[PDB]
Amino acid sequence: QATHLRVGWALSEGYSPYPGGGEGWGGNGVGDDLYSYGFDGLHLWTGHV
Amino acid sequence: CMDILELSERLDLQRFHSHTLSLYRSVCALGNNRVAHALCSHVDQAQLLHALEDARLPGPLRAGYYDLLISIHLESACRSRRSMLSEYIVPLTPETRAITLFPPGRSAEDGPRRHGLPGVGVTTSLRPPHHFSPPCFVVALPAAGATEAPARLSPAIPLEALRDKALRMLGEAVRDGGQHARDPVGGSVEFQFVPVLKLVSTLLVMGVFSDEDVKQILKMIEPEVFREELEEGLLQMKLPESVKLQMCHLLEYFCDQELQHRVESLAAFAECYVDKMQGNQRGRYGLLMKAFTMSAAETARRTREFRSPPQEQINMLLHFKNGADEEECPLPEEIRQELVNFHQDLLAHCGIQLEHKPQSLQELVSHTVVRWAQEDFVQSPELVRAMFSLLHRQYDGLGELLRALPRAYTISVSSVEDTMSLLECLGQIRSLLIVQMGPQEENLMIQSIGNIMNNKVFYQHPNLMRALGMHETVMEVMVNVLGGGESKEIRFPKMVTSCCRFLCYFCRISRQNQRSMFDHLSYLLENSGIGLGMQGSTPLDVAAASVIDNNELALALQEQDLEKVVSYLAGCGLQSCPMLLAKGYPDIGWNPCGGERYLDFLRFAVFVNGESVEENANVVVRLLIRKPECFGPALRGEGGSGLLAAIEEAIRISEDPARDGPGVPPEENRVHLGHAIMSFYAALIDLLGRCAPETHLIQAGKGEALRIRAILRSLVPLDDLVGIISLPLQIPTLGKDGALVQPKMSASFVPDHKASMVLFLDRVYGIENQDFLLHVLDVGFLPDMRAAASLDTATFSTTEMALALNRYLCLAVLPLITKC
Amino acid sequence: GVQVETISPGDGRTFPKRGQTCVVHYTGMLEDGKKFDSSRDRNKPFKFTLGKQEVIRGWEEGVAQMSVGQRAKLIISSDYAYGATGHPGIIPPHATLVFDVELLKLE
Amino acid sequence: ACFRMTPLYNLPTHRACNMFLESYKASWILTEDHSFEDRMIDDLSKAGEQEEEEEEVEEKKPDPLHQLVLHFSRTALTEKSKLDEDYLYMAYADIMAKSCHLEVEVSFEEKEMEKQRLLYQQSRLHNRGAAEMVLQMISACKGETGAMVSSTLKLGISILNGGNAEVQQKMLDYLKDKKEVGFFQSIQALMQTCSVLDLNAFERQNKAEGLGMVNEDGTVINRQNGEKVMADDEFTQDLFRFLQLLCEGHNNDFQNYLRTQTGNTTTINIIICTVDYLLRLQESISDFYWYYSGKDVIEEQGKRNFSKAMSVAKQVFNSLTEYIQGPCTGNQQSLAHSRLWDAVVGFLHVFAHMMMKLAQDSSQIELLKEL
Amino acid sequence: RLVYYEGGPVCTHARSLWRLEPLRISWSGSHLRWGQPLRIRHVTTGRYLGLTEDQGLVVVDASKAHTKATSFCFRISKEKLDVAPKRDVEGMGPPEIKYGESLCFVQHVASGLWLTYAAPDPKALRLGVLKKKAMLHQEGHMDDALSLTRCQQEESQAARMIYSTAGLYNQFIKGLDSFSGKPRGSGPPAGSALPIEGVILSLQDLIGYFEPPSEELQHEEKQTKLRSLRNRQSLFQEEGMLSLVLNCIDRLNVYTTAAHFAEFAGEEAAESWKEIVNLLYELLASLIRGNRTNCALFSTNLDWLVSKLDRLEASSGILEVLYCVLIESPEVLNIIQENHIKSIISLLDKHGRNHKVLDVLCSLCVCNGVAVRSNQDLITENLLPGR
Repeated sequence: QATHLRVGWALSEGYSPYPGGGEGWGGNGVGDDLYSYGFDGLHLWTGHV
Repeated sequence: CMDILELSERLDLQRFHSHTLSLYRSVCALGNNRVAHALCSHVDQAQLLHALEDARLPGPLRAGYYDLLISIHLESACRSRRSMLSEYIVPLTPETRAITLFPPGRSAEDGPRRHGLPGVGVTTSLRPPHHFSPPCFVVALPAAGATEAPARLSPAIPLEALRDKALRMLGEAVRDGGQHARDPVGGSVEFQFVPVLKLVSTLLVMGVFSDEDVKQILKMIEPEVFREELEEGLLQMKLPESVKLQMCHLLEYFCDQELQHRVESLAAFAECYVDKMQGNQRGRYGLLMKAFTMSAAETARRTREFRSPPQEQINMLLHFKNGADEEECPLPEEIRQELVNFHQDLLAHCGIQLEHKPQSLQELVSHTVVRWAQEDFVQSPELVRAMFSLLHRQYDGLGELLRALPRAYTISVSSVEDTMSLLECLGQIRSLLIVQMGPQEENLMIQSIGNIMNNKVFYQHPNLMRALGMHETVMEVMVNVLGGGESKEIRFPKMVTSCCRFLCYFCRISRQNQRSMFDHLSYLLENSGIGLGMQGSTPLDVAAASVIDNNELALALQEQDLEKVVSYLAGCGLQSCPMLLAKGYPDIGWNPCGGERYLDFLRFAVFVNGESVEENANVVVRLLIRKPECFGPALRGEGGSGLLAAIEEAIRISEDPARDGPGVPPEENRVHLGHAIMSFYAALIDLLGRCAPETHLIQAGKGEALRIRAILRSLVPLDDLVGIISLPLQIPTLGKDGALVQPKMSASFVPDHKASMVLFLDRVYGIENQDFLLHVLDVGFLPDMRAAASLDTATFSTTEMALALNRYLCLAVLPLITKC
Repeated sequence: GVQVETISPGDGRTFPKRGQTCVVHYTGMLEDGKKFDSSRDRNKPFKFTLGKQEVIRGWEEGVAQMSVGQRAKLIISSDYAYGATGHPGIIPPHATLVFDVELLKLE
Repeated sequence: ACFRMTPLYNLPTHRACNMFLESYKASWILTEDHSFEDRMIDDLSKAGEQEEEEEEVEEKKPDPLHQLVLHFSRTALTEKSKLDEDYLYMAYADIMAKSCHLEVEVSFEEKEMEKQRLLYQQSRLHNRGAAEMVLQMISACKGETGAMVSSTLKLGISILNGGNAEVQQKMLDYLKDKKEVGFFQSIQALMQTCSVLDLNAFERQNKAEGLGMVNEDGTVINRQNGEKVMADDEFTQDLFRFLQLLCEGHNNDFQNYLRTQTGNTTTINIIICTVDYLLRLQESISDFYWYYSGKDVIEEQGKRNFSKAMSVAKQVFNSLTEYIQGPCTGNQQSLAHSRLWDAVVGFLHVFAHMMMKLAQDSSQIELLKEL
Repeated sequence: RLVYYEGGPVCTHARSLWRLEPLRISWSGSHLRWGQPLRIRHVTTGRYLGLTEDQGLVVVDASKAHTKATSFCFRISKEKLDVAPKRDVEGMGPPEIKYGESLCFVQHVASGLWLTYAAPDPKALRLGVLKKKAMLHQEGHMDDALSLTRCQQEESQAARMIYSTAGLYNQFIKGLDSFSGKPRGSGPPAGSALPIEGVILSLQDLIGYFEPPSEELQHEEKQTKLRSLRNRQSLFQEEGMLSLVLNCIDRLNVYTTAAHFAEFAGEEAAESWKEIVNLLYELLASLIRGNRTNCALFSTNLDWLVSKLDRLEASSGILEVLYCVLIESPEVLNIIQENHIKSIISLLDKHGRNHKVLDVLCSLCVCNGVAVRSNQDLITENLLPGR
C-alpha cells in the first residue's frame, strides 16, 4: 500500500485517530475527519475526501 | 473498518464472515476456475498468505482461509492429479531402467532390510503437468464467443514460496504442540494442526514438494523411522481425532508412493528380463535352424514353442517357479536364477519374505494404527475406516501390488507425448463427471472426445484405454445426461452423438473392447428407450456395435435383453411417436421409425458373419410371435391388410402430402411417414429372413429348424413378397429442358426395400422350381435390371436411384440368379 | 478515453514505443474507490507488450503517454475499459476504472 | 502355423513387457501363498496397557477388532436404498473367515482339541459382535446377490461351523429382539435368485467352445468366458450351508424360527422356500437327463454340469435333513404337506434311469459314485 | 368412490388400509369367524365398502352405510352352505381366520354376490392401467380368494391421523373460502366460524409427530427412528397432506397482515393468524425435511416458495422450508433461475446479515458432490461485484 504522508493542522478536541481501524479503510491521518486539514503534495484532505 | 482480529469477540460478524468464506469456496467449488479467478480479486494472494501465518486469527476464520486458499488455487490441480495417481503408465526410458526395489547400499544393493525413504527418489509414471494462469484484471477480455473459449486455468500462486511457508508452519506447529502452551494458534490443537496438515497433504498429492521437503516432512512425522543414514514426531503427540485423520491422509500418500515404487521397479525388471528372454529365444531359434534336424519329430516339437502365440510362449518360458527341466521350459538356469532373485527381493520388499521401534513404514503404520485403536474407542467413522484401510494395506502388501498391477502399463519413449495429450483429455473428461452438463461442458466433452479419437495412442493401445476405463467414464457422462429429465426431451444430443462416436468406434477398435462394452449391454438397452429424433448415433447404436459380427458375444446374448428390445418394439408398434405428434405429423397409431431401430438391433443380434445364429433367431421369433404387435398393423391377424397392401398404402401416403408429413426440415422434412412405413416393413422382413434357419440344418431335418421355417412362411406369404418385388420404382428422367427429375430417396419406395424382400424369399422360401424362377424373373427382377441398364447413360449414371439400383442388383438379385 | 494525471515525475524522456515490453506496478480501483486488483499484492511486476492488444485500450494509451519511472493515475472510461460486458464477478457493467500505475521499466 | 511362425523375440519391447507383467502376476505373484489372517486377528484382538487406561468401569472400551466389527455393523445398520460394495468390508470379512480354520485316524483327544481350538477361534469373533454384524449385513443386502453377500455368508459359515451353539443363540436372540422382516425377506430373495441347470445356456456354451481360434491367443478371448450353467453354484451352496448351520445340532428353537417367526408382523417359511428351490433343481436335472438320454455317453462338459447340480442338491438335502432332525415335528409336518414328495418322485426317476445309463460305461464311474 | 385391485407401491401406502368392523359393539375385537357379517371401512377416507343399486361396488359415506348395503362376510369356499346359521358368543370365540395363511372369499351378505375383479376392459393395457376395477358378481372367478395381511401400528395410527387431519384442514379451508372476498366492515365476520383452536393444536401435534430424532442417540436407534420418520412423511405426502398444507398456506397468504385478515375474519380470528401461518410453515418444513421425494415436488412450483421469502410474518420459517428443499433436491437446483437467486440475495439486502441465507446460497452451488455452474456463476455475478 502506498506510503502515507500528510502535513497540516488539527483541532485539539476531536482529532483522535486511534491505531488500526477507523473511517473508510482505516489508516486515518490528517484530513481523514472534519477536525483536521492536511496536504499530501497533490490533494487537500479533509473529511476523508 | 476494524481489525479482523476483533471477530474473536464480535461473534455474529465472525459467524457471518466464516459462512462468507464457505460461500466463496462453494461458488468456486469443483473446477470453477473462472469463479476462482474472480475470487482472487476479493481475497488476494497477500491476504491469503497473511491469514496463513496470522497466529491470533479465530479458529473458524483460520480454517476458512486455509480452505479458501486450497479451493481457489490448489483444489482443481489436486483433484486432477489424484484422478491419475491410481494408474502407472511407465515409459521405457533409462530413468525407468535405473529403478530398483531397494536402494543401492553397502549392506546389500538389492534385498537389504532397509527400504528407501517413501516418496523420495526417481518416479517415471506419467502424470500430466499442472496448468495455471496469472490472476490479472487489466488484460483485454477475449471477444471470442462464449462456450467456445478455452476453459479457464486455475489462478496461480507462487508454489515454491507456498511450500516453504507450509513446511515452516508445520514445523512451528509441531514445536508448539511439544511445548504445550495454553493459547494454541486458532484456539485449539485441532484449529492449529488441521489446516496446516490439510495444506501439506494437498501439496504432497499435487507433487510439488522436492526430495528435501519430503525428507523434512517424513522426519516431522517420525524422526527415528525416517532418519537419514524435536525427537518426538507427529505420530506420538496425543492428538485429536481430526488431526489423526489428517495424519492418516499423509500416511496414505506415502503408502501410495511405496506401491508406485514397487510397480515401477517391477516394470524396469520386466524390461531387462524380457530383453534377455527375447535374446535367448533368438539364439535358440538360430541353433535349431542351423541344426541338421536329424529327427523331424524333434524339430517339430522344438518349433511348437515358436509357432505358439507370444503370450503362451511367455507363460511357458516363465513356468519354472516349482522347478522344470530344459524341455518343459528351455530358459537357461542363469535367467531362471535372475527371476528367482528378483522374486525374493520383491517378497522381502513387501515384507512377505520371513522390535520395539518400527524401523520401516509398514511397521510404523501398523503399530500406530493398533496403538490408536488400543488407546481410544475411536468415535469418527471416517478415522476408523482410514486407519483400518491403512492397516490392511500394511498387512497385505503383495495383495495390494497384485490388485494395482492391472492398472500398470509400459509404453515406448516415442509414445510419451501422445500419451500425455491423451491423459490431459481424459483428465478433462473425468473432471466433467462432477458438474451438471451445460453448453460449456458439452463443448469441452466434444473437443476432448475428438482429440482422443484423433490421438494415435487411442488406436494402438486399446488395453491401455480399457485399463484407464475411458469407455466407462464416457458412458457415465452419457447416462448422466440421458437420465437428466428422462421423460423430457433429452438435451445435448450433439454430445450424446459424440458419446457413440467415441464408444461406438471403441467397440470396433478391438475385440476385447467390444466384450468390455458388451458387459454393459443391459445398461445401454435400459437407456435406449429413447432416441430416433437424435438424427445421430445412439446408445442403441452402441448396443449394436458391442455385438456386431462377434459370434461369441452373440451366443452370450441374454434372453432378457432380447425381451427388453422386443418390448420396446411392441410399444413402438402400438403407440405413435409423441415427438412427431408435437411436430405436427398425422397420427397413424404406431411408431415405424423407432420400430426400425429396434429391428436393426435384433438383426445384428440374430445374424453374424453371413450366417444365422440359431439360438438368437429362435428366441427372437418366439418373442415376436408372443407380441404380435411388433409385426406392425399390416401383419395383424384379424384386420391386417397384408404386406403388399401396406406397402401400396405407404406409397400412396408418400405421394399425398398432409398424410406424409406435417404439411404446414433439417434433413428432408425430418421424416416422411410413407418412407418410414416402408422402411419398418423392410427391416422386419430382413430380420425374419435372417432368423430363417440355415440350409444345412434344413437338410439335416432338425425339427426346430423346420418349425421355425414353417412359422416364418405362415407369417409372410410368397405372393406378397413377389408383389412387392414387382412394384415399380421411380427412375430419374429428363423434363422441361435438361431438368433432372429425380425421386426423393428419403421419401419414396427404394430398392433397399426390395432387397429385404429378396433376402427373405431366398432364405425362407428359396427358388427351386424353374417355372417360379422364370415367373419372378419376368415380373420383378428383369424390369429392375432393364431400368438399371437404361440408367447407365452419362447423365443418369451417378444418380442416387441409379446407384441404389446397382447396389440392389449386385447384393440381392444377381447373386440369387447365379445361385439358381 | 483515458486521462493521465501525474503523481510522481519520471525521467521525462523515455516513453514506451510499439513492441517494447512495459514492466509496471499498478493498483486498480473502481470510480467509487473500491480496490479490485493490484500487482503489488502479488509482489510481482506486470509485463505487457505495447500494440499487441494484451491489455485494455485505456491501459495501452495511458502507459503509452507515461514515461519511464513515472507514477500516474489513469482514469479510464467504460468504452476504454471492459465496457458493457464488464468482468463478471469483478467489475460491474459500465464501470469507470482508476489505476495507480508506476512504469518500472522498458524491455 | 509354419508359415505364420510368430516368435516372441520379434515383438516390440513394450508389448513383451506388458505380456511379461501379465504372466508374472498370473503365475508367480498370484500363486504365492502368504497367510497373514491369523496374525492380523491376534494382533487386533490383543488389547494394550489396560492398566494404564485404568478402565476399572464395567464397560471396557472395545479392542481394535471389536471396533472394526462395530464399524461394519454401523455401516450395515445405516439406512440406505442399497448396500454399496465395500472392498474394505469384503477383505476384512475374508480375513475373519479365514481366521477360523476348521482344519489317517485321529484320537478322541485330538478331535476334542481340534473342536476346542475352532470354538476359541470362533469366539474371538462372536464375542465382538460378528454374528450380529453378519445378520445385519444379510438384511442390508436386501436380497441382492453379489460379493458383499457372498463374503457375509462365508463369514457366517466360518463362525457357525461345527454347529456353534453360542453363535446360534446370539443370532436367534438378535433376530427375535429386532423383530425385523428384512432378514428373512433377503434370505427368500437370494434363494429365489439361486439358479439351476439351464439347457439353453449349455447349448450356447457348447457352440461357443466349438468356435475355434484363428489368431493369437491374446487377441482372441479363448472362449474362457465364465461358466454359463449354474455359475452361482458356490453361492447357492454357501446359502444353504448357512441355513443348515443355523439348525446344526438339532437347535429346536432355530428350526421352529426358520418355519415361523411368531413375533414378526409377517413370516416367511424358509423350509418351504428350500423345498421350492429343490423342486426347481429337480426339474432342471430331469431336463438334463432327458437331453442326454438318447446319447450313448455323456461328454465331459455335461458330466461336469451334472456334478455341479448334484453337489448343490446334496447341500440342499443336508439342509432339509438339518431342518427336520431332532425331530422338529412342525418342520416334519410342513415338509409332509409341501411339494417335497413330487421332488422325491422326480429324483427317484432320474436316479433309476441314470444308474442304468452310467453303469454301461466305466468312463462315468465317478459320476455314478456321486449319484 | 371406486375400488380397485392394484399392486404397485400402493401396497405400502395408507389408501390400501381397511378396518374390519363386526356388526356389534361388545366383543367386536373377538376372533373373526367364517360367515360373520361385518363392515369394511376405509381408514383414510372413513368410507365403507358397500353395494349401491346404481353404481355397484363402491365406498359410501357412514350416513348411507346401512347394514344391507355395507355388510360383508368371509367364506372359506363358494359352496352354498350359508343356510347354516350362527350365534353370537360373549367372548373372544374360536380362532378361525389367520393372517397370511387363510384364503377368504368376500361375499356381500344381503345379495350373496362375490367380490371379484371386473373383466379387463380393452385398451387399459395400452393406457398402462395396472389396476383392475373390483365388482360384485354372482359367480366370480376361482382366484377371488383374498389374504388378510397385518399392518404395523405406525401405519394404522398414521392412517387414522390422516383421516382426522384431512377433515379438520378441509373444514378450515372451507371456513376461509366462506369469507374469502366478503369484507365485514364493522359487523360480524360474515361467514362460518373457523376451527382456530383445533387447527393450532393439530399443527403443533403434527410438528411434534414429525420431529426428527435427537442427535444424542445411538446409531441403531437413530437409524430406526429415521426410517420411521421417512415412512410417515411418505404416507402423509401420498395421502395428500402436503397439498392440503399448501392450500391452507395459500388461503392465509392471500392476506398481507393480521389486520388485513381481521378485515374479513374478525379480530378474534386474526389474533391467531401469525401463529397459524408460522405453524403451517413449520409443519411443511417438518414434512419435507430429509425426504428427497417430498422435496422434489417443489421443482414444479419453486416460484410459489421463492415469492414468499420477503413475507415478514414467517420469514424464518419460509427460509427454513427453502433450505430443506435445496439441501435435499438436486432437481430444484437444476431449475433454479436468475430471478430466484436475485430474490435470495435481496433477502440479505433487506433482512440483514443472516448466515442462513449464505447457507442457502452455498447449497445452491453443490448438491451431492455435483456442482451447478449456472448457479455458481449467477451467485458470483449478482452478489460479489457490488461489494
